[PDB]
Amino acid sequence: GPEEITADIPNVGEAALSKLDESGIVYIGAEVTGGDILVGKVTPKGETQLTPEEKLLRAIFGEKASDVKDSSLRVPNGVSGTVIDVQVFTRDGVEKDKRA
Amino acid sequence: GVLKIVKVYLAVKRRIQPGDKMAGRHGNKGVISKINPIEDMPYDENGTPVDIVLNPLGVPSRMNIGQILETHLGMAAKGIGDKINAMLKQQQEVAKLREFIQRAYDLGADVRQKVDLSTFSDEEVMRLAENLRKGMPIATPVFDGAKEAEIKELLKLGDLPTSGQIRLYDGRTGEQFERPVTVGYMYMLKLNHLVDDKMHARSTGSYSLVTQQPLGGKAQFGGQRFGEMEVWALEAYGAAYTLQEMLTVKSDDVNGRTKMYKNIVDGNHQMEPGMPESFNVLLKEIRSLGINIELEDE
Amino acid sequence: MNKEILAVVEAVSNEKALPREKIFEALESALATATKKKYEQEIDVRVQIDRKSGDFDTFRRWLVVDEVTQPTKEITLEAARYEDESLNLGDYVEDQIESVTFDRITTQTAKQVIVQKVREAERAMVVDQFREHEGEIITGVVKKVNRDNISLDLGNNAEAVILREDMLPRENFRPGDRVRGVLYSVRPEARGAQLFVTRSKPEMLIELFRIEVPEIGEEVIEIKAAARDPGSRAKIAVKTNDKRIDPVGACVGMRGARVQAVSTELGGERIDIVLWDDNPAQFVINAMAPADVASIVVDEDKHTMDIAVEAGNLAQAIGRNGQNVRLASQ
Amino acid sequence: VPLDGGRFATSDLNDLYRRVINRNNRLKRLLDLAAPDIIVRNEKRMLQEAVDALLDNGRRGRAITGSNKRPLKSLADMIKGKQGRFRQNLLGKRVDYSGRSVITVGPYLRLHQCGLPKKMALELFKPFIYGKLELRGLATTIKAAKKMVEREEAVVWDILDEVIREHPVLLNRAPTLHRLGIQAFEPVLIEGKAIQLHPLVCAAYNADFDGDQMAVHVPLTLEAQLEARALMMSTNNILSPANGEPIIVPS
Amino acid sequence: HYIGDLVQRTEVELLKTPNLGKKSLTEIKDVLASRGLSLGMRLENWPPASIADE
Amino acid sequence: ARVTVQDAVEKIGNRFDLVLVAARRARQMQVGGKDPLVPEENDKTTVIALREIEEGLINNQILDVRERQEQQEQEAAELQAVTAIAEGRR
Amino acid sequence: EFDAIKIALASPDMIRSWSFGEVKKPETINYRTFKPERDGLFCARIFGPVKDYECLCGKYKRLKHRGVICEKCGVEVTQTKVRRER
Amino acid sequence: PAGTGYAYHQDRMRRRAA
Amino acid sequence: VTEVEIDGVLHEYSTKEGVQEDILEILLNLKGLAVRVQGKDEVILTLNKSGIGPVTAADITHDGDVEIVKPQHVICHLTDENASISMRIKVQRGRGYVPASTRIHSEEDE
RNA sequence: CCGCGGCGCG
Ligand SMILES: [Mg+2]
Ligand SMILES: [Zn+2]
Repeated sequence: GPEEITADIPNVGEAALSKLDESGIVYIGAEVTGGDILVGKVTPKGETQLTPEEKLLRAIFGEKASDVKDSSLRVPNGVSGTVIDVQVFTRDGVEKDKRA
Repeated sequence: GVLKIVKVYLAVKRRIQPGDKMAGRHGNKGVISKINPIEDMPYDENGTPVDIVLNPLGVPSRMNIGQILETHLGMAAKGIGDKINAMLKQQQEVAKLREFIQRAYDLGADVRQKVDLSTFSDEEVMRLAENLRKGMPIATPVFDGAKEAEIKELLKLGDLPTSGQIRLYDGRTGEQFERPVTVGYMYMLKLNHLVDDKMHARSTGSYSLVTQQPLGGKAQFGGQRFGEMEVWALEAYGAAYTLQEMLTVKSDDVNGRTKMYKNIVDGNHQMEPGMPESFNVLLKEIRSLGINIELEDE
Repeated sequence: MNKEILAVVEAVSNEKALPREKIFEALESALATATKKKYEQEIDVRVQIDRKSGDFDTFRRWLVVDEVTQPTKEITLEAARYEDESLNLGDYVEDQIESVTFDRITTQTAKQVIVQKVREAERAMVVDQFREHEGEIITGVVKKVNRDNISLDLGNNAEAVILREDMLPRENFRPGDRVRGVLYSVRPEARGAQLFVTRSKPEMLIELFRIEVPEIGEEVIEIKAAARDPGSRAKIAVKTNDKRIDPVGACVGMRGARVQAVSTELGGERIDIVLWDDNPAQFVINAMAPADVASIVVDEDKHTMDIAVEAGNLAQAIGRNGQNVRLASQ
Repeated sequence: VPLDGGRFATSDLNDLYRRVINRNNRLKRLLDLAAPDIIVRNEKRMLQEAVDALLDNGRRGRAITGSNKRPLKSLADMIKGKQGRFRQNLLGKRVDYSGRSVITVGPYLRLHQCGLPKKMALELFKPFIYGKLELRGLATTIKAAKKMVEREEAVVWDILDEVIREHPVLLNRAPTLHRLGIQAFEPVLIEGKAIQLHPLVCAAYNADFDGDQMAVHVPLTLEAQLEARALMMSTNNILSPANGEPIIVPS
Repeated sequence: HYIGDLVQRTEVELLKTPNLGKKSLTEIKDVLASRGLSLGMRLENWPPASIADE
Repeated sequence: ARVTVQDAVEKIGNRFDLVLVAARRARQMQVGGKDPLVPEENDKTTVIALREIEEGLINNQILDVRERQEQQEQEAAELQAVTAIAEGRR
Repeated sequence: EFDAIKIALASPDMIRSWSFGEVKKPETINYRTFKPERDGLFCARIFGPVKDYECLCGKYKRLKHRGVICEKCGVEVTQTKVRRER
Repeated sequence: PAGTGYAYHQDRMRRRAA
Repeated sequence: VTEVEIDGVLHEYSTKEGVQEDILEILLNLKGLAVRVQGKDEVILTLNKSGIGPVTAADITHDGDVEIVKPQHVICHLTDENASISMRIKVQRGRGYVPASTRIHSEEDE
C-alpha cells in the first residue's frame, strides 16, 4: 500500500502532535530539541487478520484507515536547535499540500 | 517508487566550550583547557587584560620563531590604530590625521609601494580613517619579510617599548613578574573538530542482528570498540576477571547481561559466566563447511 | 444513510450476543466520549445515536447545574428564565447535537477507549456467565499464572480467580490441577469480570456429603453435619434418612467410594465420617470420631454435656488442634 | 533487512544458495529427461563450479559480481582476513558502558584521580542510579526511575556523587602501545564535555594535547573493582614494566 | 455594558432576558468557561472588591 | 581514606591472593549482610575490605576457619531445628 | 561447559542428523505477505517460526502451548531463538 | 590461566580433571 | 535586553525587506546597546519609524526612568521608501553573565 | 540495519 504523510500519530502526546500543522509538517521557525518529532508518517500496517474491534469498530466508524503502522521521522538524539527551512518535492502526477 | 520527499534544514548557533580544538597560522595546534573570569588573567599597567595565554615552551622545540615576529608586528600594528582611535575620538582636523597616516605609509626602506593621501579626497580620507580604527592592516610578500630593524622603526612610530615586552600584573597576585613578557595580537583560526560532536557515550541500547554486540558511531548510539592491543595490555596485568567480564557479559552473553541488569538494580554485583554465542556462530560456520567440530564434555 | 451501523448490528456473531442496540448505545457513548476528548472544549455528550436506518447522530448534554460543570456545554440558573424556569442542579437535557466526525486522531482515541468499551461489553457478557446461577457447584481449571493468588484463563466467558486461602494451600490452582466449589461472589476483576473456583470453602468440601454417595443427594442420607477443614480433612456426622442403617460407610463409600474420593478436586484430603444412632449416647460418642466413650452424662438444665472419653488412643477426643471435638458438639 | 519501501537487501550467501539450488533443480530434472552426454556435462560442470564459488569466491571462476565489479562474499571470505570473524569479531569486541572524548589538563587534580564530564556520568551509571533511588524509595518502578532521571531532578546528583565517590574507572587511548596505555583512576565530576587528566600520567600515555581522543570503561563486579584498585591504580605503577626506569618524570 | 456589569449578576440573576437564542444559551457556557461569569460573581455595582486599582 | 594497597601487599606476599581474599570478604559483607570490623567513613564495602586486611586480622585461612565454624554451627542449628520439628508432633 | 575441542571431517549421514529437512525451493520470501515459502531458503517447518510461540497458521499463541506441532503448518511452538542454531 | 585466574585454575586442575 | 520581538520575521536567520542588514547584526547591535533605569525593573521598549536613513537609540520612544547613555548609537539602516520597521524590546535587570542557552529551563512559556 | 570506495584526524 502507499505510505502517507499525516498530522496524526497514535500513542504519542499532543505536545508532540502540536508543533505540526494540519498537513503534518512542523511550523517554520519552531524551536525543537532532541527526541522530538519532525513529520508524522504512517505506513500500511497490513490487515492480515480480523479482530472483533476490526469486525465492528471499523464498520461502525466506517473509517478504513484503520490500524496503521507508524514510521514518523523523529529528531536524532544529541542535536537540537531551530528549524530554518522546509523543502518538499512530490513526484509528478501526485497531489500536493498547502505548504507546497 | 517514492511519493514525496520532505527536506528539513535545521540550524545550531554553537559557541566555544572548553576542550575544543584551536589553532593559529604556524602549526601551533592546541586545545582550550579552561575558561576563567576576566579579572584572573594578567593585565597591563594601562588596565587592558590579555585574552590568550600560550605556552612559550612550544617555540624552541618546534623552531616556530616566526610566530614571535608576527606577535611583535601584531602588537606594533594595533598600536597604530589606537592612537588613530585617540585622534579621531577627540574630533581633530583631518590634516592632522593625513600627515600621521602619511608618516605610516612612507615609513621603512625604499619599498616599491608609494602613496599620497593628499591626492585622494577629504571625505574619503576620513572614511578610510574611520575604517582604519581597528589597527592599520599590514602585509608582507612571502619571501620578502620586513627586517627586524624595520619592525623597531615602525614601533618607534607607535609609543611602545623597543624590545617588545611589557611588565604585567596578575589579578590573583597583583605584583610584577620578575621577567617582562612579550605580548601582541595573534590571528587565530577555528577548526571543525568540535569537542561536542566528538563526545559520545552509551549505557545500553540496540545490538547487532547477525551477532549480538553493540554498534559503533555517534549516530544510532554506537559503543566504543575494544581492540586487541589493549586486550594484551590487560593480559599484562593480572586482570583475569575484568577481561572475562568485559568479553562475555557486556559483549556477547545475551542471557548473562539481562541477569546482571536485574542484579545491578538489585544491588548485587555477581557476574554469571556463560557461553559466547559468537563463538557458537563461528562454530556453526565451521560446521557449514562439512567438517565436524564439537565440544568434548562439560 | 450510511447503513454501516446496520451492517455492524447485523454482523452479528458478537452483535447478537449483546443487544441489537448495545452497539448503538454503549459503543456510541464511547465514540461520543472520544469525540469530546478530541474537542478542546470538553462538552459532555448524551449521545442521541441510533442505528435504526443509518442516521448516526448525537446530542450534547446540558449538565444543568448551578456551576460550570461541563463548562463547554454547561447550563446555569443565569439562563433559567430563558429556559422556561426549569434550570436547576441535576438536569442533563440536550444542550446541543453533533453530526459526524471522521477524526483519525479520535480514531486513535477510539483504539484507546472505544476498544476498551468493546472490552467492557465483553465484561458485561462475562458477568452474565461467571455467576449466572448466583452461586452453584461449578468446576474450574487454571491456565494463567498470577502472584499472591491463582489466576485461571477458563471458560464462562470470563476468567477465574482462586484465593490462597479459598483454595487448597498446598495444591493451588495451577497448570495441571482443577478445582470445584460454589462461590456466590463474582465482582469486577481485571480486564473484565471473572468467575471464582475455590475448592476449599465449606460449599466445596463439605458439600460433597450430598454428591459422593450413590443416594446422598436423593434425600436418602440424613447428613446431620458437614464440617471440613480447607482441603485438609473432615470428620462429620452423616446419617441415613428413614433407613436406620450405618451410614458412616455410606458417607465413606463402598470399598473407598467416598472416603478418598469426596475431596479429590479439593486438594486430595483424607477424611473419616462419623456414626449416629437413635439414642443420645452413641451420637455423642461418635461425633468426635475417633472417640472411645466409656461413660456419658448430660444435664437438661444447662447447655453443658459430659462426653467422657479415654486418653490412650483417643487423641482425637480432645484434638491437638480441634480436629474431631470441634465438629462433635455441633 | 527491511529497507525503505519494503525493499530487502541480504548477504551474498543467499544468492549463492539460490543459484546452487536452482542449478541442482535443473540437473535433477535433466536426470529424468535423459539428455545426451554433451548436455549433462555442461550442467554438472557449471553446478560444480557454482558450488566451488560458494565455498570460495573468485579464486578460479572469478565470481566477482555481487554489486557490479564488487566480489561476492563467500564462506572463505567469512573467516579469512582482517574483516573475517577472528580478528574482526572474536579477539576484539564492541562493548557498552563506555565513552570517548578529547583530553585536557587538570592542575588541581591529584595523581590518583581523573577528570570526568557530568553528562557521561549521568548517562553511564544509570543502572547504579536505578537501584539506589529505589533503595532510597524515591523511585518505585524502573519506569518511574527512568522517567524521573530523564527530567534531571536536582536530587539525583547527590546519589550520583554517592555511587561514584568510591568507584574506579578505566582510561584507554586508542593507539594503544604498552602496559601503561591503560590506567585506572578515581573520577571527580567536572562540568564540560572534556576530560581532565593528571599531566604526569600523560607522559606515560605518550599522549599530546593536540586533540587526542581516548575512551573510558567501567568495571561492575566487586572483584572487578578489587582488581582495578589492586593493579591498575596509577600509584601502583611508577616503574616501567620494560625496565627499572621511573615513569613519573615531570616533563 | 461592563464585563463586571454582566458579572454583577450572579449565576442566577443574569437571566433578565429570555430573548437569547439557543446558541446564545450554548454561548452562555463560554461565560462560564471564562471562569469569571455564571459562577456567582457579584460586584459592588460595576467593579468588585478585588477589582480595585488604588 | 585509601589510596594504595602496598601495606596489604607486604602483609600478604602475593598481589593475586590479595584480590581473591578481598573479593571473598567483600562478598560476605555486601551480599548476606554482616558487620564491618573497622569504623567506616561513608565508603562502599570494597574499600572497607582493604582497611580490614591491612589491620592484620583477616587473611585467607582466617576467612576459611570462620566460614567452616559458621557452617558447622548452622549445620548443628539445622539439626536441633529438625529434631524440634519432629518433637512438635511428639 | 567444556574441556576440549575436537575437529574432524563429517559423514553425510551424521550431517543430515544435524539437518532437520532438505531445502527444495529457491524462493526466499512471499511478496506482499512477507513470510517464507515451504522448503525455501527461509522456512519455518525446517528452521522455525519468526514470531515467538506463534505458528504460521497462528492457532497457538500461549505459553503453555509447548512443543506441539500444528497440522496446518509443521511448525513448533517455541521462541525464535532456536533459529540461531537449527 | 595467567593472572588472578591462575589461582582458580590451580584449584580447577587439582580438584577435578586429575 | 534579553529578548526581542521583531514583527516582520519568523526566526533570527531569516531577513525582512527594506533592511540592509541581517537580523544577527541587529541582535549584536542591540547587544552593544546600553540603557539606564531606576524605578521599574522589567521595562518594555518599542519603536516605529519609516523613511530612509540611519537608526539610533534616540529614535526609541522614551519613558520616565528609561534612558539611553549613548543616544547616537546606531541600531540598523533602512534603504527602502516604504519599509516601516517595528519591534518591541524586552529588557531585564540582572548580574553577571548568562547565556541564552540556559533559558531552556523555562520549558513552559518560551 | 547490509556492505564497497573516498576524505580527514590522531
Ligand atoms: Mg596527538
Ligand atoms: Zn500457525
